[PDB]
Amino acid sequence: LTDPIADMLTRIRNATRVYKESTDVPASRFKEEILRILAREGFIKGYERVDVDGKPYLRVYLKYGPRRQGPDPRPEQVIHHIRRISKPGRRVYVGVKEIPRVRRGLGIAILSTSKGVLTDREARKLGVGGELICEVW
Amino acid sequence: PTINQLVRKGREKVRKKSKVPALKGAPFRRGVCTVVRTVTPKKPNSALRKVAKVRLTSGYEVTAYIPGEGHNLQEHSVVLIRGGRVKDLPGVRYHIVRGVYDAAGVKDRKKSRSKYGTKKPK
Amino acid sequence: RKERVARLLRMHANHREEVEELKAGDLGAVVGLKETITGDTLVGEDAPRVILESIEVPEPVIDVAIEPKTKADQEKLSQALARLAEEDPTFRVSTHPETGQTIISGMGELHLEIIVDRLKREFKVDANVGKPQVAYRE
Amino acid sequence: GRYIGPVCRLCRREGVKLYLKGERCYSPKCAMERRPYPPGQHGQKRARRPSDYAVRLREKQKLRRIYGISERQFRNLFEEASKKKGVTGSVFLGLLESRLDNVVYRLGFAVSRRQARQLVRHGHITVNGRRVDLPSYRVRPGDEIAVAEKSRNLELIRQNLEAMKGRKVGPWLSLDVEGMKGKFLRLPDREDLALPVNEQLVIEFYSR
Amino acid sequence: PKKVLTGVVVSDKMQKTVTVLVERQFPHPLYGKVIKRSKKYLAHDPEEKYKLGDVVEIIESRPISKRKRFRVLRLVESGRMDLVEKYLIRRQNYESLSK
Amino acid sequence: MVKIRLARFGSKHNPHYRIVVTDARRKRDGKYIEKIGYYDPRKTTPDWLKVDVERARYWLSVGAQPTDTARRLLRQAGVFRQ
Amino acid sequence: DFEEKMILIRRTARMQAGGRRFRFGALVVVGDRQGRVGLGFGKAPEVPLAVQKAGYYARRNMVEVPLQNGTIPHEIEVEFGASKIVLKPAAPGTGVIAGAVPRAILELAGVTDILTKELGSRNPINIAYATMEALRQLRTKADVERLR
RNA sequence: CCGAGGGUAGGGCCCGUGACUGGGGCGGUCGUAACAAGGUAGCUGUACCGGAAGGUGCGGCUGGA
RNA sequence: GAGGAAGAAGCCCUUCGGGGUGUAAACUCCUGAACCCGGGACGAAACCCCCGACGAGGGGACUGACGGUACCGGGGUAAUAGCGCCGGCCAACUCCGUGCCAGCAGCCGCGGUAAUACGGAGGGCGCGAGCGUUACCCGGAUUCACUGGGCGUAAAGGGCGUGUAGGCGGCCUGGGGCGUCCCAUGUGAAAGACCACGGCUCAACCGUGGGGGAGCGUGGGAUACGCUCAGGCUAGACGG
RNA sequence: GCUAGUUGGUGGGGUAAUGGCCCACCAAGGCGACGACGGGUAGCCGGUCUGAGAGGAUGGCCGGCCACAGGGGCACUGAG
Ligand code: SF4
Ligand SMILES: [Mg+2]
Ligand SMILES: [Mg+2]
Ligand SMILES: [Mg+2]
Ligand SMILES: [Mg+2]
Ligand SMILES: [Mg+2]
Ligand SMILES: [Mg+2]
Ligand SMILES: [Mg+2]
Ligand SMILES: [Mg+2]
Ligand SMILES: [Mg+2]
Ligand SMILES: [Mg+2]
Ligand SMILES: [Mg+2]
Ligand SMILES: [Mg+2]
Ligand SMILES: [Mg+2]
Ligand SMILES: [Mg+2]
Ligand SMILES: [Mg+2]
Ligand SMILES: [Mg+2]
Ligand SMILES: [Mg+2]
Ligand SMILES: [Mg+2]
Ligand SMILES: [Mg+2]
Ligand SMILES: [Mg+2]
Ligand SMILES: [Mg+2]
Ligand SMILES: [Mg+2]
Ligand SMILES: [Mg+2]
Ligand SMILES: [Mg+2]
Ligand SMILES: [Mg+2]
Ligand SMILES: [Mg+2]
Ligand SMILES: [Mg+2]
Ligand SMILES: [Mg+2]
Ligand SMILES: [Mg+2]
Ligand SMILES: [Mg+2]
Ligand SMILES: [Mg+2]
Ligand SMILES: [Mg+2]
Ligand SMILES: [Mg+2]
Ligand SMILES: [Mg+2]
Ligand SMILES: [Mg+2]
Ligand SMILES: [Mg+2]
Ligand SMILES: [Mg+2]
Ligand SMILES: [Mg+2]
Ligand SMILES: [Mg+2]
Ligand SMILES: [Mg+2]
Ligand SMILES: [Mg+2]
Ligand SMILES: [Mg+2]
Ligand SMILES: [Mg+2]
Ligand SMILES: [Mg+2]
Ligand SMILES: [Mg+2]
Ligand SMILES: [Mg+2]
Ligand SMILES: [Mg+2]
Ligand SMILES: [Mg+2]
Ligand SMILES: [Mg+2]
Ligand SMILES: [Mg+2]
Ligand SMILES: [Mg+2]
Ligand SMILES: [Mg+2]
Ligand SMILES: [Mg+2]
Ligand SMILES: [Mg+2]
Ligand SMILES: [Mg+2]
Ligand SMILES: [Mg+2]
Ligand SMILES: [Mg+2]
Ligand SMILES: [Mg+2]
Ligand SMILES: [Mg+2]
Ligand SMILES: [Mg+2]
Ligand SMILES: [Mg+2]
Ligand SMILES: [Mg+2]
Ligand SMILES: [Mg+2]
Ligand SMILES: [Mg+2]
Ligand SMILES: [Mg+2]
Ligand SMILES: [Mg+2]
Ligand SMILES: [Mg+2]
Ligand SMILES: [Mg+2]
Ligand SMILES: [Mg+2]
Ligand SMILES: [Mg+2]
Ligand SMILES: [Mg+2]
Ligand SMILES: [Mg+2]
Ligand SMILES: [Mg+2]
Ligand SMILES: [Mg+2]
Ligand SMILES: [Mg+2]
Ligand SMILES: [Mg+2]
Repeated sequence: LTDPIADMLTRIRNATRVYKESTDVPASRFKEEILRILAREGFIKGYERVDVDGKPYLRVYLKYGPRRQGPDPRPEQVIHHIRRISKPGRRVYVGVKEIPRVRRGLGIAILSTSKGVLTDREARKLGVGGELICEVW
Repeated sequence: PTINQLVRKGREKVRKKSKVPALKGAPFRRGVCTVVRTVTPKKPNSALRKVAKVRLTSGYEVTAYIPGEGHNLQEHSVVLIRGGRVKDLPGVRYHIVRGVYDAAGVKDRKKSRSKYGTKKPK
Repeated sequence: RKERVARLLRMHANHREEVEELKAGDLGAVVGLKETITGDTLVGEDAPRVILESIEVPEPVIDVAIEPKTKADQEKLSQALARLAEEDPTFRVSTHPETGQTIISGMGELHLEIIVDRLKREFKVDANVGKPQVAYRE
Repeated sequence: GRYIGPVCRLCRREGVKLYLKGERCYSPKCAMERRPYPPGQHGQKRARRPSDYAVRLREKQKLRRIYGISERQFRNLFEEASKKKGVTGSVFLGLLESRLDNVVYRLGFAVSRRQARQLVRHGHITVNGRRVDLPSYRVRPGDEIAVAEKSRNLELIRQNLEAMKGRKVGPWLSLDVEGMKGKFLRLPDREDLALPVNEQLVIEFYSR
Repeated sequence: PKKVLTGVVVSDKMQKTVTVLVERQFPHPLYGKVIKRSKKYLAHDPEEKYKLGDVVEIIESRPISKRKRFRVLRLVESGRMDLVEKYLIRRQNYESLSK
Repeated sequence: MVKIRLARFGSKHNPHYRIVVTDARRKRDGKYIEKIGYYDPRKTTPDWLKVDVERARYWLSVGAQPTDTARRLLRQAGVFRQ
Repeated sequence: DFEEKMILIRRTARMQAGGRRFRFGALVVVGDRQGRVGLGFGKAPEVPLAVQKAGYYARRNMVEVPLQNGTIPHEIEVEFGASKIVLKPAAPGTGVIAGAVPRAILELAGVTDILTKELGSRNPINIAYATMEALRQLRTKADVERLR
């Protein structure tokens, strides 16, 4: 593994477009702090710190919309899109003025800073910036 | 290509080539006519166009088109020319400017006179 | 076309004299002009843009063909006698319909002589001259 | 300078009466009452479907023609609007209206902009008691758009004035008649006016 | 202030002077990724007390010869031969970049 | 030496000076050390002078010598009243 | 009712012994300017038939598009197979900055103020089908919270 | 002492040009190699040969049966 | 400029009835660019002299190239219009002539007897003291792709390993605070650009004021991520 | 692949002043794929032009610095 983070969100993304009830990602504090976010923003139901063969995982409990009417029943997605921005190849770091503004509001972009793993709305109100971790809508 | 590769190799800026080298960057150039004959054009056209091979003051010799019907140009005509290839003609990459130097305008020209070097009919 | 007339001279025996004006019906010399040539009218800017009576008479009497030897320096001559033709307006350059040689024509032997002799000993020209070629037929 | 030429043909191609002549436009002797097809050799010929670009060209030409202004002066105005704060459309038409000689006509001093221009040019108008002969003066809210009171004793101001004893100039305007004054209080609202111009199509013209 | 930089001594084979390798990092003006570059400084050891591996700081200073415009402010870390090879293995790598 | 003078700005028959302190041996309109206020000779708006008197003092004190028409505008708005 | 604008009429051809036989196709957007749009592509052996058939499937295939003061709630970028359309939300003063293809499908969506750009294949059909799917993908603060 | 530069001698890099020569791009004579199993499946690296396209050996690929 | 015919003449077109240029002209009247007279500047208040004290404050005088110009006032004649285009892109259509000729051409192409693609004409479109063309730069070109591209068959995976430099790198706790973020402070000249106001009758031009940002220097602070150092694990990797 | 004033040092000259700036002696160094050496082209910046922007492109006029005054070399006087 080279990017635990990308792996994670990409565990979500991979699992949601096949509508898994949950998905387990290998564990880290930093990963939880971000998961804490997805939930707290209504992207996932939630998560817990379970176990497989004695290796700390987190189960993530996914979330969708209703079945829909038509030839495609499949529910619209809650997390529509979620891609890494800062990266081990290319670090991305924004200032507070520089802080991007997702989907004209309706999406977010979680970002590590020296005052927690906030969100874009948060960082603007908490007046800081940092490594733009990803973006979700 | 990865981001390291562009840190490393960079990207190559595009280099455009001139299609009027013999101008030496000038808007126009003057020349003396070394040869005035006609030439035939390629498939699918068929005609006898009026070219002039011209010695430039950049010291290029080039061969130029003569626009219009009928010219008064010939060996030793001091002429002035401009960028502009002629598609049907191999190796023509300039035109003569009509109504300049020894280049006459065109007799009985009424529409688009300016492009044929032709004063206004009273 | 419009031209500046900076100063006006007058040629004496042993000196030039500067003047401020030349009245009608008098000759002198002007410095300043650039596009001007012999046989041309010249008027004050806001005047009847008239052209003086040109001149006009004799057509050249003697004809001599000139061969640009070799050959990328034919046109040393091409720009040579265009400088010449506004310097002497009595010779006449022409190129032959058939045969394609260059045919300077003149007011007499003597006239062609110096014009030719100049063309070489003043313009180097790699060239020789003589009897024009004849356009034959079957 | 201005278009000056034959001026019925304008509206004729423009499929719309632009009220350019003034005293004759209402007359049934106007060109548009009699022949409302385009000018020259091909008017009663059965029209071809107009390209999106035609549409915006034709439409932009309509306005530009109304105020009888050069394409140069026109675009520079329009260009100003964009960068000015808010709605490029209104503000253009606004700034387009806020120019002198079209005031002079909206206040019926003269019969058309054409006649209006001549008025301004000939000095027969003034703003704030200062003579102003410049057809372009961007009149700003507050001004005292007189008539040169040395030009008050004249047959043609009288005529058009006298015929404006109690008609209603737009909201943004105040024709104190008799004394031949006026006043410009308000740069128009979008709704404040109607002219045969889709204010947006022009914005889409220059968006090309 | 007098500029202070920090590096490893990569050459003590000079008389009262040492070679001091200095890395600084920054992101690429177009590609944002962080890059290293490095620059070897000739630094004045009046008391010849600085040897190989000696990570040291150097202070901007009044010139002492040509290209010796810093002297060593203090010994900070010592015996870092791993950064000495990190350069010599690159340096030596050059012999095979010829033709 | 160091001087207070009028560096012309503006346009043709539209003077608009810009009284200023600079090093004599400049170009007139050259790099000045510090602006100390304008002056519009033709007096075309109420403000055709506004010497920063707080400052104009500091310069006279540590060297600045002035134009025989810089004082004129300086004395005008009295940097000189005892 | 609705308004129709043909966006693309075009004459294709098939081969058979002793010559080529044609088959006109046409792409027609249909709309209200108040929020309901639709796109249909009918091809009949004669121009008008198709032009009218295209309109039949046009209505028979409609889209939401929820306007915010004559503009879209969120910038969107949908790729319809090489063809890729990009819609940006724009101020009351702007205009409809699009092609002719997105332009029609935007104007009769009753959009008045958009920024767009066609990357990719700019094939009018494909670009059309794309601008559609992108509109169909639009969402407001409501549905966003609804889902959360 | 150094020293503009002048001279002597041997190198290196570029540009122009050259009897004649090499193929290359553009605008009738000979065959018919490729494209259908193209009438010997096609292409291939190499090798040898032949007016020419090409043929043939060895080995390879299917983008052939 | 306003008025000015179911609409002159000439020209163009025609199914020969008509259509067009065209309210355009003529014609009526109204204004009055140039010109003619009369006035006529701002830019110039200091330097100096006078009272005072050669200082502060006060008062007096001389000096204008542009310029008899700007502008102000009187009088006052209908008074230059031109260039490109009209197959598609691309707004603008007919007749005639021509007949792979003469020519056009930015690309597609057009011309071999009915050419909206050449040449003229009428008409039309667009600009207007300008209109076109040539050269060059950026754009369209997301066609060197950071934003923002690709590589089975379209150009594109190295013939395959091994490995140097390099780039990148699991999970937990801590020290440092290098990156990264935050505040303050200095610097970031003037002109310019930008928003407001104002001087020239408008504008171009020009004056005043405001707002500053990047980027660097200095001081303070945060600690998540990246780094570094210190310790621990066993999911990677290696070994028995 | 580059280097003998070449890189360092002691001592001294020189300067307004540091310095291999110049000179003697000693050491044997200095630089280089993070592109030395070499060849091409170029005065640099405020700016300007373009571009949605990131970016490209460009440095006439105006303001600042540099550099040259027919090609070179030199030194004088001087605060310079
Ligand atoms: S009369 Fe007035 S309205 Fe009727 S055409 Fe002539 S101008 Fe247009
Ligand atoms: Mg042919
Ligand atoms: Mg042909
Ligand atoms: Mg001749
Ligand atoms: Mg001549
Ligand atoms: Mg009068
Ligand atoms: Mg534009
Ligand atoms: Mg380096
Ligand atoms: Mg030393
Ligand atoms: Mg020494
Ligand atoms: Mg379908
Ligand atoms: Mg794709
Ligand atoms: Mg295409
Ligand atoms: Mg919805
Ligand atoms: Mg020597
Ligand atoms: Mg020598
Ligand atoms: Mg000598
Ligand atoms: Mg040779
Ligand atoms: Mg075969
Ligand atoms: Mg065969
Ligand atoms: Mg075969
Ligand atoms: Mg086969
Ligand atoms: Mg073989
Ligand atoms: Mg044989
Ligand atoms: Mg054989
Ligand atoms: Mg075989
Ligand atoms: Mg096959
Ligand atoms: Mg009739
Ligand atoms: Mg008639
Ligand atoms: Mg008639
Ligand atoms: Mg009229
Ligand atoms: Mg009168
Ligand atoms: Mg005065
Ligand atoms: Mg006294
Ligand atoms: Mg006078
Ligand atoms: Mg003047
Ligand atoms: Mg008067
Ligand atoms: Mg008249
Ligand atoms: Mg044009
Ligand atoms: Mg166009
Ligand atoms: Mg058209
Ligand atoms: Mg007929
Ligand atoms: Mg013929
Ligand atoms: Mg033409
Ligand atoms: Mg015909
Ligand atoms: Mg035909
Ligand atoms: Mg034609
Ligand atoms: Mg054409
Ligand atoms: Mg654009
Ligand atoms: Mg380009
Ligand atoms: Mg290209
Ligand atoms: Mg990329
Ligand atoms: Mg591609
Ligand atoms: Mg292939
Ligand atoms: Mg392989
Ligand atoms: Mg190999
Ligand atoms: Mg390694
Ligand atoms: Mg690392
Ligand atoms: Mg890590
Ligand atoms: Mg820090
Ligand atoms: Mg500034
Ligand atoms: Mg004003
Ligand atoms: Mg300012
Ligand atoms: Mg450890
Ligand atoms: Mg010393
Ligand atoms: Mg040296
Ligand atoms: Mg020595
Ligand atoms: Mg030695
Ligand atoms: Mg070099
Ligand atoms: Mg050189
Ligand atoms: Mg140079
Ligand atoms: Mg772009
Ligand atoms: Mg680009
Ligand atoms: Mg300058
Ligand atoms: Mg020199
Ligand atoms: Mg000289
Ligand atoms: Mg010299």
